[PDB]
Amino acid sequence: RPTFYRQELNKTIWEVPERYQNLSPVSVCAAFDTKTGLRVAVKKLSRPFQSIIHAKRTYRELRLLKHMKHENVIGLLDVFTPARSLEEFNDVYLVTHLMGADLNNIVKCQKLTDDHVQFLIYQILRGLKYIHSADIIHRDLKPSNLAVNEDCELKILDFGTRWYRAPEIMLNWMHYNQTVDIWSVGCIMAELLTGRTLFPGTDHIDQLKLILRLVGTPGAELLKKISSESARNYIQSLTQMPKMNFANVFIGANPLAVDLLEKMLVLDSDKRITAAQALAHAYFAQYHDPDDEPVADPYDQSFESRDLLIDEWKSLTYDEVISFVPPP
Ligand SMILES: O=C(NCCO)c1ccc2c(c1)C(=O)c1ccc(Nc3cc(NC(=O)c4cccs4)c(F)cc3F)cc1CC2
Ligand SMILES: CCCCCCCCO[C@@H]1O[C@H](CO)[C@@H](O)[C@H](O)[C@H]1O
Ligand SMILES: CCCCCCCCO[C@@H]1O[C@H](CO)[C@@H](O)[C@H](O)[C@H]1O
Repeated sequence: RPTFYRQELNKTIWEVPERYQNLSPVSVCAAFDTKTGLRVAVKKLSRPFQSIIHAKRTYRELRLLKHMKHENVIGLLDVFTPARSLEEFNDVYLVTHLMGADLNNIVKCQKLTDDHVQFLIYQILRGLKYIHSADIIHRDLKPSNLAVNEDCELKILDFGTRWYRAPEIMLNWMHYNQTVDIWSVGCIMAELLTGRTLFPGTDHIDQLKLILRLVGTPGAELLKKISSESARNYIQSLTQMPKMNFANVFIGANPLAVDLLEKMLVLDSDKRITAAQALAHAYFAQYHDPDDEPVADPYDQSFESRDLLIDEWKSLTYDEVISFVPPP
């Protein structure tokens, strides 16, 4: 059992093992793991077991992180608690690789080279194939959720502000496809290529307005998957927007880029390219290796439909902390 030491950070006492030094806020903190020589990120959970909803989300997060073992997905390096028993088990800390920046801090409103864009988006997609294969969707993919290196190695965070969001999430559709994350990728890719936000809506309705201007009004196939006739009649009522030509916004882009984007930013989520399909697109020829794009082991999400007592969630979480084996 390690020896801990306490300290004030983010307006609260953090008790962590000796090995982790130089905690600096980023609630998350950067640190240096002196035992393994890694810069790491330490997340202290916000009141993990005050309520049943808190306790389940604590458990969800730990279950997800213990499962993910992929180079482009944030994985778990340690999980600890200063408590010596379940009885006094009240705090949870999760440790991961510290990447250093996010895709915002990187791009910095500048335009990236096409090669650089390929490598970044390929990594995103490679990571999404993995997580999608475990039947997990991100739901909120965006630049500040993509942690990146000085070397540009990328890892996705917080899987399972409204600029990268699929139009159906925004409209409370409720039966999401994994291609909601593909919409977000399209938004990210286009921003990397031009230096600007593709859809910088001022609010909810302006966002949907800017989308429709680019992608045009919903088609006939799409309309017949919409139940509400009032929703339908409002739509067919609007000015009839043709889909825009993807060249005009992306002038001088690799035409393979424009092709992939056309396949990603399709209103109809059923008609969007999937992560695995996108990896095999020609835009990625220089990075694509079909035998190094792995899928996940199947992930038991049977706890999601359970309604249990707070002490049950808290105990399940305690068990997973106690069974944790650091990776190699
Ligand atoms: O080094 C940095 N700042 C120093 C000041 O310049 C820095 C700046 C930005 C970023 C990181 C590091 C960085 O590497 C980083 C690392 C982890 C992180 N979030 C984070 C997220 C999670 N959990 C999750 O992502 C998931 C929960 C559920 C499924 S995934 C976690 F368990 C621990 C974490 F630390 C956010 C970030 C944010 C991006
Ligand atoms: C003005 C914006 C119109 C948005 C139309 C988005 C259509 C989203 O696509 C819909 O996604 C649903 C699940 O999310 C699927 O069940 C539907 O089959 C699919 O058509
Ligand atoms: C800017 C106004 C756009 C409104 C479009 C709303 C239509 C989405 O309505 C969605 O239709 C689905 C399939 O019929 C239903 O299952 C969902 O409950 C509903 O959210």
